[PDB]
This record gives sequence, C-alpha cells and structure tokens, in this order.
Amino acid sequence: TSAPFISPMTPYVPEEEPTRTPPSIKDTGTLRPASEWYPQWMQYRRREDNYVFWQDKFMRCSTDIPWAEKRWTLFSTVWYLVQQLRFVGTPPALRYVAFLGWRALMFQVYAAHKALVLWQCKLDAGLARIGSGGATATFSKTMALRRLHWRNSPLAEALYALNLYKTGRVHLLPPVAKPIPRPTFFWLF
Amino acid sequence: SPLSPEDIMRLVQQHEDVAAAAESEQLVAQFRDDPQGLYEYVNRAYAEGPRRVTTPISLLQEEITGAVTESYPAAVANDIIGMGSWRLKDDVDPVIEFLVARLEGCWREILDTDLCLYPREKWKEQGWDLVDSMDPHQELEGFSYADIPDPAKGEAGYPRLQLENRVYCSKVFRKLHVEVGLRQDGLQVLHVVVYPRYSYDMPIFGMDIVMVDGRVTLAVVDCCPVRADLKLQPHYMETMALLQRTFLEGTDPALRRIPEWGSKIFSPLALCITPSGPEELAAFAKYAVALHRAYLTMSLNAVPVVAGPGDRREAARLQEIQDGQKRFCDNQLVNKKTRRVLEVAMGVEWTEAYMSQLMFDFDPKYEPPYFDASFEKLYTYFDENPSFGEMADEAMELERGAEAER
Amino acid sequence: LDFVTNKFITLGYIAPENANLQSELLSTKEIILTNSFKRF
Amino acid sequence: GDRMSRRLEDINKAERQRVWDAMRVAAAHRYASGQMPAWFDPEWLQQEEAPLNAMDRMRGEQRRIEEQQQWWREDDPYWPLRDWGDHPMRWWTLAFAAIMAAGGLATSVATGYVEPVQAGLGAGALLALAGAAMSDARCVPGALGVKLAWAVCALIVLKEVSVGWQHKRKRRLAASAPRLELTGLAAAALCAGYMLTDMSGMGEVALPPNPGAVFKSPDVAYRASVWQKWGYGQVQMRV
Amino acid sequence: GERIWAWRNRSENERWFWEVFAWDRLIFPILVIVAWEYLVPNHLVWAVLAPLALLTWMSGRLPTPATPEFWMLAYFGFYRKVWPDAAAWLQGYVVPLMGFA
Amino acid sequence: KREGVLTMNLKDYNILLNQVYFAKSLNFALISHSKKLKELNVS
Amino acid sequence: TSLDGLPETQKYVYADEWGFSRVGADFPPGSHPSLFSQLLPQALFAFDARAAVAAVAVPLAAMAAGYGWLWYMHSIAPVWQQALCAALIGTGYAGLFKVAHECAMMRFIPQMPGLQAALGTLLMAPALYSLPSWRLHHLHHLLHTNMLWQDVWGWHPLTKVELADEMVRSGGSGGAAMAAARLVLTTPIKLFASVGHWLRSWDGLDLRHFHPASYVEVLSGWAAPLAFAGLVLPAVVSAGGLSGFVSCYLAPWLVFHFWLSVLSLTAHTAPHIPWRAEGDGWDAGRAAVAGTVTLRLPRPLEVLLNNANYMLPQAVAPGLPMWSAPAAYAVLAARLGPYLTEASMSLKLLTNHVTRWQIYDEEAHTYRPMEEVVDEIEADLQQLAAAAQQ
Amino acid sequence: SLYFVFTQLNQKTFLSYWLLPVAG
Amino acid sequence: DEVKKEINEIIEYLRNPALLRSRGVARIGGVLLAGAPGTGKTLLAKAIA
Amino acid sequence: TLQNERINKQLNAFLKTYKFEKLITNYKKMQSF
Ligand SMILES: CC(C)CCC[C@@H](C)[C@H]1CC[C@H]2[C@@H]3CC=C4C[C@@H](OC(=O)CCC(=O)O)CC[C@]4(C)[C@H]3CC[C@]12C
Ligand SMILES: CC(C)CCC[C@@H](C)[C@H]1CC[C@H]2[C@@H]3CC=C4C[C@@H](OC(=O)CCC(=O)O)CC[C@]4(C)[C@H]3CC[C@]12C
Repeated sequence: TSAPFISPMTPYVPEEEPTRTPPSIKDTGTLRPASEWYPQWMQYRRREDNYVFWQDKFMRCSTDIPWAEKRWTLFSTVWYLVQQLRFVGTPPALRYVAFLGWRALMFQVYAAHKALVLWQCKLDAGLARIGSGGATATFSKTMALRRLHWRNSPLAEALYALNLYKTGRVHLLPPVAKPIPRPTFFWLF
Repeated sequence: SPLSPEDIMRLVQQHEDVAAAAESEQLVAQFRDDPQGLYEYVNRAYAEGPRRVTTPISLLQEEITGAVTESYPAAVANDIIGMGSWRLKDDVDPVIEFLVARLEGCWREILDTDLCLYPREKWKEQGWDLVDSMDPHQELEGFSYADIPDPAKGEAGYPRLQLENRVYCSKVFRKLHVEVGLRQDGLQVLHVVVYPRYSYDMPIFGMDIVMVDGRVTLAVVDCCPVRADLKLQPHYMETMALLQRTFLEGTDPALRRIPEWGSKIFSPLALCITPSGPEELAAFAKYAVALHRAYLTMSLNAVPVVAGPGDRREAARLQEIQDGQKRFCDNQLVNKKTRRVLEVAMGVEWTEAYMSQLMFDFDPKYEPPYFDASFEKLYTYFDENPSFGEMADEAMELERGAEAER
Repeated sequence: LDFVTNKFITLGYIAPENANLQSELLSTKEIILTNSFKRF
Repeated sequence: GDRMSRRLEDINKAERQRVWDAMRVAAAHRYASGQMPAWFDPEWLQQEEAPLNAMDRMRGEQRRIEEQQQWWREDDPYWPLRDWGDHPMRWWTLAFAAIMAAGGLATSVATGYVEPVQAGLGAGALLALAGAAMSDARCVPGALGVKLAWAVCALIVLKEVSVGWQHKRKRRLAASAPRLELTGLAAAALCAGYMLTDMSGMGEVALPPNPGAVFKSPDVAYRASVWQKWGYGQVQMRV
Repeated sequence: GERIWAWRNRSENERWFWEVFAWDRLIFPILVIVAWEYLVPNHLVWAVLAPLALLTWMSGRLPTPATPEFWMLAYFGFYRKVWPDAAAWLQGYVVPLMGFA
Repeated sequence: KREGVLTMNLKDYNILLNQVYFAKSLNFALISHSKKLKELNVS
Repeated sequence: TSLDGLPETQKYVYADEWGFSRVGADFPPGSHPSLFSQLLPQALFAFDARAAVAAVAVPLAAMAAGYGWLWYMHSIAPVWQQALCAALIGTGYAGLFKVAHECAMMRFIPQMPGLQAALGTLLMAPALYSLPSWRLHHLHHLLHTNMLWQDVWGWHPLTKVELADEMVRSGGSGGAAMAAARLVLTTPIKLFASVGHWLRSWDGLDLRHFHPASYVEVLSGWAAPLAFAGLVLPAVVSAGGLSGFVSCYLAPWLVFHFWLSVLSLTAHTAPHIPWRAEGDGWDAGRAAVAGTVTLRLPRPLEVLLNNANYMLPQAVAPGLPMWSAPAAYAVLAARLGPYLTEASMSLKLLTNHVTRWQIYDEEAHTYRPMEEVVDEIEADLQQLAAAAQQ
Repeated sequence: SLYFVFTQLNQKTFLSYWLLPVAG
Repeated sequence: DEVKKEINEIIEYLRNPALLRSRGVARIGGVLLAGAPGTGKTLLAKAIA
Repeated sequence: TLQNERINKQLNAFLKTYKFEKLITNYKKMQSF
C-alpha cells in the first residue's frame, strides 16, 4: 500500500482523457455498414426519447472533441491535402459511385467473416473434445459473439485454444481486449 | 591498554543514558524559557488581534464589493465557543464552566489532526451521554432534563442526579474523557482523565473538582505514574516542579495532603487541596490549566515503545505499562465518593455496567482506532501559497514591464 | 457542531459590521466538513 | 434529475483530481528547493488519487460488496494478459536488443567490417535502456521509453530499406540494391506492435497553435497572446 | 455534409497553414532570396547592400540577427559571393601586419 | 523553481462570480486579476 | 564467535594451520559498531588535497604505463609479457575503483558532492557498474553483515539443509545445478566469482525494485555503463580486431574482478566466524568486529590499491576518509587487540579457501570440504532411505 | 517574444514576382 | 473614485492597448459619460487627454 | 573536517535507527481508520 492516507481494497488505476471519438451511435461493432440514415432501433422507442440521435451527432461533430484530434503535426498537414482533395477537388458524383462500390465490397467482406467465424466455432468445439477427452462437444456463444465483434487479441485466442486442447473448460475465457489509444510521437505525427 | 568485556557494556550504558538525558532536556527546554505562557496564551492571542485573511478569492471579494474577511487564532476561537453546546449548561457552576471550556479547547487545538470521537456503539447508543435519575429507561428520548420538573423534598426521586459525558480517541491517547454531574441538593462534580495508548510510556492525567453550594470542597490534580516504581520521567517531574514554583507560590505546602487511596497512584508531586478563598482557587486553576497544556504539548512528540522480536527489554516494558494502567484503572473506581453518588440514585445493576464499560474500563486487547486527517494541512497551506496556471505569468511580466515605464 | 465551529472560526469569516454591500461553501471548508462528518 | 446528477458528479470528481495533481507538482517544486513548512511529509507526493475521491470510492465499494452478499499454468492459463505494471512489448525490446548486439558482433568479426558491430551495439544499448524505462508503464519514463524504442527501430528500418548494409556490397549494381531483409522486418514488426499497444503518451508536444485555431475561441487574452506570438500584435481585434 | 463539418472542426491549424502561411511566409521569401543571389554579380553593393534596402522597404522592417531573413542573406550572399575573395584580400593585406604571416 | 500549474479549484471562482454578479465570466483574465491582487498585496 | 574462549595456544595453532595472523577474543552482545568511533582522534577525519590527488593519479599512472608499454609493442609481445601488462593495468584500475567506491559513499570529497558523484560515475563506467545500485547494495550489506538468509550482496555461504533440498529436488547430483555449483566452488574460477555479482546488478533492469521518487536517478545510473559498452567497446574492436580486444580490455577486466573477489572473500570468510540467522543469536557489533578479517599487503600494493584491504576502520566509522584508513587501524589494535583477526597474502590461504573451506555447516558452525560433505549427505540419503524401505 | 519566421514581402507591392520567371 | 478606476482603463488603452488585451478587453470604441444635470463634463477630458 | 564527521554521524544515525524504523512501520498500519 504505497498510498499513505487512503487505500481501499481495490488499487487505484489512474484515468486519462480519451484519445478518439466513440463509435457513432448507429454503427454495429461488426464490419457490416449501417442503415445509412436511420438506425432500425429508432422505431421501437418513444418519439420523445430519440433526441439522442441528433445529440450524438452534435457531440461527435462539434462539442466533445478530445484535444488529441486537434494536434498539429507534420503528418496531419499532409493528410489535410489528401482530405481536401477528396472533399473539394472531386465532384460529388464520382464520390457517390465510389461510395456505392465500397458499400457492396464491405457487405461481401462481412459475409465472408461470418462464415469464417462459424467454421471457427466448429473447429473449437471439435478440439475441446480431444482436450477434455470425454463428452463436451460444446462451444461458448460468448466466444462466438466476441469473435464476431473483434473483442479478442490474438494472444487471447491462442491461450484459449491451448486451454481447450489441454483441459477443456470451455467456459474459461480470456479477460477482454482493451481499446487501442491514438498513437502520438512529437511534432512528427 | 586494551579493554575487557565488562567496560564495553559500561560504554553502551554511558552512551544510552547520555542520549536519554539529552532528549529529556530537549523536552523541557521549550517550557523553561517562559512558563507563564502556559496559562497566558489566550490573553496574548486576544492582544495580537484579528488577522486579515489573504487568499486570492478573499482579495477578489474584498476588491469587488467591500468585504474584509477575518480569522482568529484557535485560542480565541475556543473562548468564543465556551461550554458551547453541552446540554446541561446553565446549571453548571462558573468555575466548572471555566475548567471544562479550557480543557476541551486544549484538546481541540493541540490534537486537531487525529481527534476522533470514541466509537458510538460503546457509549452513545446505550444513551450514556446524558443520564437522568428520574428517567433511567430513556422513554422521553433524552429530553428528560426539560420535560420533567424537579422533585420536591421528601418526594420519590429526591435528590435528582444528572450526568453528561464526552469521550474522544486520538493517536497517542486511547480515551480522553470529561464528565460533569449535578445533584439537586447543591453538589457539582467534574472528573477528567486522559489515558495514553498501551504502546506508549507516559503517565496518566487526572483531575477532579467537587464543589458544594458554590464552594470548592475538594480539588485534586495529578500526573500519575504508570511504572511499578512510581517515579515519572525527568521531564514530567521537572515540569510539575517548575509549574508549582511558577503558579503555586505563596500557597500552603502542607495542604497537598496524601489521601489513603492517594500514595498508591500519586506522583510525589501530585496535588490534593481543599481551597480556602479566592486566592487559593485562582492559583490552583491557573496551575491545573498550565499542567494540562504542558502534558499535551509533551505528548505531541512522543514515540511508541516497539518490541522487536529478539528484544525482551521492550516486552517487559510493555507488560509494565499494562500493569500500571490497569492498576490505576481498578484503583480509581474505589474513589467511592462519586461511585456512591451514582449508586444511591441509579442503583447498582446499572452502575456496574456503566462504570465497567465507560468509567474506568480496561481492555488491553481493545484500543479503538483513529482517523489521521493531516493531509488537510496541505490544502489550507496551498490556499495562502497558490500557484497560477502558466498564463498569468505572461500577463504579470506584461504588467511589470508596463508599470515600470515610469 | 462544536468542532466544525472551531475550525470555521479559525479559517475566516465576514464580520457583521464589515459587510457594507453564505449561499455556498469554498473548497477547504468542504474538505473540513466531509472529514468532520467522518470523525465525529 | 438523475441524469444531471451524474454530469455534476463527474465534473466534481475530475476537478478534485486535477487540483490534487497540481498540488503534488507544486509541492515537489517547493520542497526540492527548501521552502516547505517542516511539517510536510514528503511521502504525501506518493498518494496518487486524492483523499476525497478515495474516501468516496472506498465507501461506495464496501457498500456494493456488502449489499451483494445479502509455459502453462492450469490454475490460470491467462497469466500473461494480466496487469503487472509494465508495457506489454517489453521482453520483445530486450530480446531484440540482445539479438542485435549478438548479430553485430558475430558478423563484424566474421567479416572484418567495422560498421555492423557499431550499429548493432548502439541499437542494443538504446533498446536496452528503453526496455528498462518501460518497466513502469504508469510513469513518465514509461512513456519516453516507448518513444525512444519506436524511434530506434524506425531508424533501423529506414537505413535498411533505403541505404542497405555496407557489408552486403557486391560487384553488380542491381544485386547490391537495398531490399528489405530479416532485421528490417523484425524492426518493422516492433514499430507496429508499439503503435498498436500504447504510444499515446506526452500528447501535449506538437506544433504551436496558429491564429487560425483561435479565431473562434471564446477567450480574448489567449487569442491576443497567439496573435502576438505569430507576428500580428497590431491587427485590430474588432471581435 | 456531416463529414465535412466534423473534418472542419479538427483541422483549423492545417487549414490556416495552407491558406495563409505556406506560400506567403515560407516558400516565397526563400525563393526570392535564392533567385536574387543567383543573378546579381558577385560584388558587395549588389549581394548584400541593396538586398537589405529592398527587403526593409518591402517587408517594412530591418533584418536583424533575430530574423531568418538576415541569416539567409548572410549565408547565401555574403558567404558565397564576397567571402571567397575578401578572404584572399585579408590574407594578403591585413594578416601580414599581425605576427603570423 | 518555476511551475506552471493551477492549484486553485475553479468552483471557487464560479462561486465568487455567482455571489458578486447575481446579488465578468470564467476566463484567464480573472485568474490573472487574482494573481495581480495577490502580488501587489503580499509585497 | 565460533571458536571463542579457550587457551590461546590452540587458537594460535589454528591460526598457523589456516595461515591466519591472529584469532579473535570473546565479544559480548549488545553493542553498536559505531561505538568505537568515539576513540579515534578528531584529526583522523581531516581533509587534504595532496593525498587524494595522489590516490587518484598513482594507479592512473600505473595503468598509463602499462598501456604505453603495450601499445609500444601492441601484439608482437609474448604471452607472459601480456600477462604482466594485464596485471599491472588491472591493479591500477582496482585502485581507481576503490576511489570510486569512496565517492559513492560520499566520503571522498564531501566539499563538492556533484563533482564527486560525477567522478564516481565516470570511474565506475569502464567496469560496467552503476553507482546507485552499488551504493544500495553496499548499505544493504553493512546492515546485514554476516546474517544468514539476509546478506546476499556479500559472500553468502552455501548451507547444508538447502543443499540436501536441492539434492532431492534434482533427483541426484547429476543435474546441471549440482554440477555447476561443484565446478564453481571447487576450481580457482571461484577467485573470479565476483563476475556473477556483476550480473546480479541490473536487477532485471527493472525499476519495480526501487522507490518511485528515485526513478530518474536510477536510470541515469544505468546510462553511463550502457553508453560505454555502446560507444567505446565498439571503437576498440573496430580499431583492434578480436584479439586486440582480448588484450586491451578483457584481461584488465578479469584482473580487477579477481582483486575484488579475493578482497571480499578473504575479508568476510573464515572457519572461526559463524553465520547465524537473526533471532537465533545475531548481533551488530559482534558480527561486525568479531566476524571479520583484515589482510596485509606490501606497501607498494597498499599505495596502489589505495588501502583497499582496510575494511574495518571504515566499518566502525562510515565517514572515515581513505588516506587515514591505516592510521585509524593503528589506534584500533591499541584498544580491541585481542578481538581483532588478521591474515596475510598466501597461496596457502587461497588453496584452503578453494579445497578445504567449501560448504558451511551450521551444526559445527564451520566450513568443510565439498566432496566429504557431498558423500556424507549421500550417506544421510542412505539413512533416510533405510528409514523409508518400510 | 515572437517566433523565428519570415514576413510577407508582398503586402506592399508585386515587383518581387518579376524575379521568379527571370531566374527560371 | 468610481469613474477614476473605471477610466483608469481608458487611459491605459490610450497608452498601452497590448496590456489591456491581457485583461479581456478587446477594444474600446465608444464611451458615454452620464451624470446629474450640471456636471461640466468637458472638465474631465482636458486632464484625461 | 566538520564536513566529514557530519557525514560520519549521519550514516551512523541511519545505520543505528534502521532496525527500529522497520518495526515502527509494522505499527503505523493497524490503528488508522
Ligand atoms: C556484450 C558486452 C561486451 C557489452 C555489455 C553488455 C551488458 C550491458 C549486458 C550483457 C549481459 C547482460 C545481462 C544478462 C542477463 C540479465 C537478466 C535479464 O533479466 C531477466 O532475465 C529477468 C529476471 C528473470 O528472468 O528471472 C536482463 C538483465 C540482465 C542482468 C542483463 C543486463 C545487461 C547485461 C549486463
Ligand atoms: C508539410 C510541409 C510543407 C512542412 C510544413 C512545415 C511547417 C509546419 C513548419 C515549417 C516552419 C515551422 C515554424 C518555424 C519556427 C517556429 C518557432 C518555434 O517556436 C517554438 O518552439 C515555440 C514553443 C512553444 O511556445 O510552444 C516552433 C514554431 C514555429 C513557428 C514553426 C511552426 C511550424 C512550421 C511553420
């Protein structure tokens, strides 16, 4: 207990200001695009409770920007050229066509990822059998969902595969992946 | 030329006794220069006056509208509070009022970084903070001193007795207890006792006043030993003697008699007096006040007696501390004057409990905790020595280079 | 009540006559009041 | 409401914490130069949180936990994914420093060229110092360490893929051209792993703000300061 | 439109740089000084003296060692136009007076 | 030596504002006025 | 105190058997090693410039003479000439390193603390030693002098029950650990075991072993060594090739490490010195004065190594300067003569350290040879197996 | 207390541009 | 005193505008001097200017 | 010379009080609350 005055049973871990803006309100944690104007859940709440849509817009766009997204660096003053090309030097029609193509591609990518996740759950259910040796052909829906939402680091899935193949225990899962902060160096980037 | 295994032990004794003498001298060095200031601190605080608070917010408020904020030293503060919110005031004699105000103000001003209030499930939940003889079962919710009139002579309940206690804990001290009791016939008592924690080697402090129709019939003050040899440390004895020379001068020395229960607890310098007139009472009051203040200022620098595994000396010392504290504890309840005062009105089945849990309870396995609130000293500090945020410095250099144009 | 009164007097306060022209508490006074509820 | 109370409480907690941190800093700068009132216990600068926030958290925590009770290690396989206090990419930094110094010595003795051993030992020493400072990830050295490590591995990748290695010169001119070999690939994996873990520290070092960032700022003294610095102290502030 | 709003709120410094600073105060003065010193024969009245007069008249302030203009002028003009000859002049006229030839 | 930090709680400035101006705003000019008063007084 | 009070005749025959110049008398408990500092005159703590500059520039001149002699005939020299130059340079550097160890404890030039800390860092660098880790380990030594399981920054002896535990834990004496222990504590490579101590500095290169308010100082302490082995060690190789490295650096390194290891090993190891765990009969003044040894040198070596063998005159007085370490000893024998212990340079002493005093037993409280101990605890394994057949 | 930066050179006139094509 | 210290900023804006910018005062463009009828308001401007 | 017995007495105070300070802390723990 390095703390002289107060030391609760849980050690204090410092909190720091966030470095990136949160996911919007509309996007899923997955790879599939969103409904592109109105989320589907907006239909199951009272009209007087859906001010959170436009409020979240006002927040991400103007009001709570984390002071780490307004850092002037040598990298951002060239990304400015790129973005200004895209926003002022291109006609909106070509931008629209590229938008449609990108949406289609991302939908196909999501379908592929979902198939891969299902195959992964089969393989892990199969390997836990060799692991525990006996009856369990089971997997965990927890791990399937965590794989579909990109919540595991690779080390976590490796440790989980080993734990399954050696002791079964299909309900013992790695803790969670924590969010990646925004890299900064100096005036450089 | 070389030495023998016996004179090296002589050398360690030389060194350690020299060090003990050095620290004992350092303790008294502060009182030695001016002892009259152990009582006269309040008058000096009043003389120096109100102090003007200068924090940035205070200065801003003062320059915006008009308001000057003032502070006072803690001695002046504890003199404005007085016998502040005791519930049994207005029936307490003015001498007992003076003494209670002074003692509790000393506790509040000297030990103000660790003074907790004693755990409430020990005394304040049973309702022993205000005790009435006409309502021992507490069905008037503790307002019996107001709802019930005084019984007349020969009526059931005469004479009525009521008590009020206050108990605190601290870092050095495991119980600081003050208690005031009044009876209907005209008897008032005051009983103060300060106990150090078992890990410390200090004497116990104790004071009793007993007065009858505004005339003090017994006043005893003692800084009582805790060792089996009944001799204090050099600083304790030196201070008691210096103070008796300063305040008790011109007073009958043959009055400090030793009662039959006294020499078993009494330091050779303990005081027991039956005052005659105003001079004896004023001298005794100034003296007891200065002695209590000195005792606290000495505890201010105390260090615990720790028994490291391998050292039996300190284990024996701690055992001796336990024996002395317990000896005093069961030797004080046989001061059967106040105990019979209690048992003639409250009975015996209630008195045994109240006394054995509060009055002179002893429990070597139980000393309460305390709450160390010294970090506040930082906050207050940084309110008169603030630092401003890296932008006021540019502006202040601007102002300095601008006004210095002249 | 007694303890908090002692502390507040020694911290500072606006005298009745010195006011020519208490809705909320400063910060030191809040540290002191919180700790005072914890101790007493 | 119940939704504005939370806003108020988060504001209060954040402000209390900021003031305690400013106190720790100013007290350190006052105690490292003598003027401290001698009741100051220099171990208070180690209490990280705040006394008030700590008491609140302790009370809430004990209330919660009281009202709810109305290689391989088979007892915990996920021992690496636990907070020990140091950066994750810490044994990789030291491993790479050892590999660099060993390869430097080996190749520069087995050939006779003086460049590989100098490069390898410099890289090893700097990466070892970085992997030392990365052993306490909460502090400020724990951040300057990752900075130094990323810089060194990036310089390695740069030199390899743009100038190549002196001891790899040949007679031809298209074969002695710089490509990306093993050590460059390892250094690149290191830079990527650093960036994907945590390099978000010391974020207040950037180029200073323009008069273009303070155009709509709500404060006049700050904007006048910025204009004055960038050479526009005379322009009239009709704002 | 929403994307342009979010992108405008995060790039005020870069915007002011590219619109007000990039050419007028970074690239144009460099180019102008290098161009002038590429022409303008290797004398002192042309390589140092007239540049200062024209720079103070144009920019509205004298170039002191606190400014980059003074150092650019110094290096390019003085060091690469008059120094490789005034060096020989002092090596043949003033150094003989002192002890070492 | 030299430290740029603000050891003052901003709620105190807010309280002073609400008191004196409901019975300018919270900016850096207010904090600088505070420091100027403190310095010219402590001398 | 192990072979305490008995007629001085047998302690003298023991001293002659072991090469010791003396065996101590009886010491009673309850003392402080700082006591006997009250005896020394008030001029033994004096400061003067000439003695210090001599103590720093004499071994410097030794090293410089050795290098010049070598670079005069860089690699055409034979083997024993190379050995002579290596020994000379290593001895000069041991002297400079004792000056370093002086300024690390702040008792070299207390007038300039910054200059003396910089000097200590600079002089520790070429040996790859960090000043603050050294200071921490040396204070941690002084505090636990000759204590069991507690002083690991000295010559902690290997005990018996632990070796039996490892014997069972390895499943015989044929594992890597037992063979390593044997080969390290049986051959003259023991005289270089200080090298292992150098690998126990850099406490994993881990700031989690220290106090946070010290981090920025500890790291800088690891900087001067690293920077050296990052800048100079390459240059040398670059300009000298592998052999040219085994000559001008590695050999003086092994010399200095020999000197260090033998100094410590002979200063605090002896059969008449027990190693008690505290609680089971430890004491500060006792394990300080009674459990120590002081070694004798030729006055040339004593002016070179800069009084590198007087460890007790500065264990009774941690603030005693270096040019006064012999003189202070002159006083101490006048007072604690019978309790002191002394010894001299002898290959017989080293041979007994190598072959006789190898394993510490707490029953007899003395050192025994390793092959006898190993066969006898194999015999005790036979005993416990005999108790285990049924 | 300014920065180390150039000034504008064309807030007064245009003649400086005559220098870029010629050198070119 | 009121007008004394409320125009001690007009005076310094006339002397040093950069100092007043450091006080949150962007610019002073127009002031009114109000008073009870019979003020002789031109008297101040003399000493002020 | 004083610069040197100062250091001597300070290191002596440290070395003598260490053992008691190790136990006084095994004491500054159970009481506060
Ligand atoms: C190559 C030579 C000529 C130049 C100097 C190199 C030294 C600075 C290196 C070589 C050996 C290294 C040591 C080898 C082993 C270790 C243990 C290692 O830490 C651990 O293994 C952690 C503890 C554990 O794993 O149990 C890293 C630090 C340390 C002391 C290293 C510190 C840096 C050292 C001293
Ligand atoms: C994308 C390509 C075209 C490069 C862009 C480079 C600019 C972003 C650089 C070039 C010159 C730089 C300036 C040159 C000198 C200085 C002084 C220097 O002042 C300080 O160090 C101020 C420190 C502080 O008070 O925070 C850094 C800012 C500034 C204006 C620099 C700001 C960034 C500038 C404009």
